[PDB]
Amino acid sequence: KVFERCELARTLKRLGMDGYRGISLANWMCLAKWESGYNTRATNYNAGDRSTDYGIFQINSRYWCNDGKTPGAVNACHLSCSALLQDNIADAVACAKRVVRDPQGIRAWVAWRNRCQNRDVRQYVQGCGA
Repeated sequence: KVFERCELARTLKRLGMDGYRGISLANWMCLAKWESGYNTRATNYNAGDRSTDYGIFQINSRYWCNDGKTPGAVNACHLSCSALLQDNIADAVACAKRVVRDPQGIRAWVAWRNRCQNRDVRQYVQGCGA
């Protein structure tokens, strides 16, 4: 499913993402925007290391979810990567929460550093009533 901006903003707030481990809602919005375009079925195979990014937050199979074909991988979220491709984003959110519980926090996603860090991200949540 492709979420509309404010729809996603309100959904994430309801799932408790606002301020989770110090990360504001607008930052999560910026991340979802640049990672998937707010699309839950987005997948990206990385030919370089044989891992695949899944879902709205493009979570990587090498550490977070199990897809069986990624070599020397772990499954920290204890989820099949299939779970990160559902229209209902509850599992993707629970896994995103697990990712930021690691020392790097939101920095675990390089796209966040490139397109969100130190920028005015208010625009991603303006007018959404979230």
